[PDB]
Amino acid sequence: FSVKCWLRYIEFKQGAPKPRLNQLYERALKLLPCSYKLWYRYLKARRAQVKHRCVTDPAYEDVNNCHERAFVFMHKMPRLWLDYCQFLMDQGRVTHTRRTFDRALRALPITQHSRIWPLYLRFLRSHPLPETAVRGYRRFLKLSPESAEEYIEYLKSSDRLDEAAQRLATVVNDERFVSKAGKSNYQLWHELCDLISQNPDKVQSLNVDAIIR
Amino acid sequence: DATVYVGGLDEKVSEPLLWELFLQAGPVVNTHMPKDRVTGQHQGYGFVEFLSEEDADYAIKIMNMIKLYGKPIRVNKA
Amino acid sequence: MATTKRVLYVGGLAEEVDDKVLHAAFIPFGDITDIQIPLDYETEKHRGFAFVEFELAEDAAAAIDNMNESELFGRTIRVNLAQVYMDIKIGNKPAGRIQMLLPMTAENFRCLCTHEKGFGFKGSSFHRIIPQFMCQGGDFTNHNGTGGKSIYGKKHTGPGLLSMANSGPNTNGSQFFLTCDKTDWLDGKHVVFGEVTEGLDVLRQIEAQGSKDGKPKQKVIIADCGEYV
Repeated sequence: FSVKCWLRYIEFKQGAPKPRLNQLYERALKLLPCSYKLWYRYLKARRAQVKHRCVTDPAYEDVNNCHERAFVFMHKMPRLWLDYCQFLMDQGRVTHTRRTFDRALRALPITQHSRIWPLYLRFLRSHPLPETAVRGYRRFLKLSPESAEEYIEYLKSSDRLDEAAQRLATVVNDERFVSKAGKSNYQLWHELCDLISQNPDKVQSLNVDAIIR
Repeated sequence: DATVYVGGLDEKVSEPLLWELFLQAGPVVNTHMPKDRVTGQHQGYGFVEFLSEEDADYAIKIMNMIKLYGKPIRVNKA
Repeated sequence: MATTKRVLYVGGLAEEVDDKVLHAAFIPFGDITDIQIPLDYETEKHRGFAFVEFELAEDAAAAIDNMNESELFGRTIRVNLAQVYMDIKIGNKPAGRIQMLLPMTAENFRCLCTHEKGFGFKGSSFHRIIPQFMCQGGDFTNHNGTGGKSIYGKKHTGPGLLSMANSGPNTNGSQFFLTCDKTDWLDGKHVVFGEVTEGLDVLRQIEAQGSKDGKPKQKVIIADCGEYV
């Protein structure tokens, strides 16, 4: 009934992640999704007290309890997954980011986009592969005009002009989206990038007239 | 105020639907609604003498609420 | 740097397209939240474009990519990132809002705008309209001339002034007029009590329905009224 006895009794469990793991997981699963906010406070206190023990197990217990207490989906569940992705943003392994974005991918609200794209920007360091995979997969899936624009701006900062011209070309396809922007122009901007190619870089006097044309 | 001037009427109206019409508000003691002799038809403006003045001032307040032949009826003191 | 990616700009609209047409079917999140369009005071006719707001930013961006160069009303529209009142209806058409600035005379008119005493102007007409002179109303349940009632019982320098109609000295009720020119021959005979602050153009649309004998060419109705408070 009253989940207050489940929160206090879940906090009174001694030992490591056992009674609170199974007792708190089954207790929150057998109750209504109401006190689950206090279960997230107890997940932050338990994650702070267990932060001194290894890495994985506390994050998997707190993330598993927060995801299990959220039932299917919710508004705050991708926010908590984005918080665990923020604390796990500096790791050294791609498993925390893969499971992070995988857990934040359950629904599709405006949230978790700023978690996913800068994750591909940080992973894009030292290799083009995650920028091309996550950029090409992000711009060609779901729906957004601005997703390919931000991914094109992040791809233009690299040393390769391909992904930038590939995103500008994919947005230059129009077809079922002539004015994909209204006042925002993804064409004249790419033409300004061609003007950046017209800068004193290639002196062969060939690609200049081709870029102007 | 005992009398009122009434404009904007249609000749199918006569002294009778004025009688009946304004006594709906309060009794018209003396009715005057000209009959023009020359072409035998009414221009549609009226003069009304009441019992005393109170009748006619209430008449100023309420009175401009009569619409004769879909059209507007002027009532003012005199 | 800005977060104003909610208000979308729609162009190439038709003469029939309005805030309503865009709402039930606009570019981004137009029909939702709030909508802005070029509306007159008497004409009340939209041009061809407008601005629609979306509850969120993502929804707006998706509406542009789509509505962009879409087909509406057999046309190609463009989408991209961007005191009392009386509402007047002339014939079957909204004309716009007149706003007026307004002690006993002002309080009477204020209460007749709000209906707080149980009766007032809403749904009544301007029954006598004379071009270059005045528009008279306030015969709420009368539609004649000096008909109606005050909140207390039964009883001019230029255009856009409010003044009390009457049937002689000390006979103010609910009937009033809005001046359409300097009407100084009424000075000392009618009590001026307010002025139009917005919507002089809507008053000019009322005047356009006048005749020399005062008979309105089309019905002019106070569709709604109230106070800013």
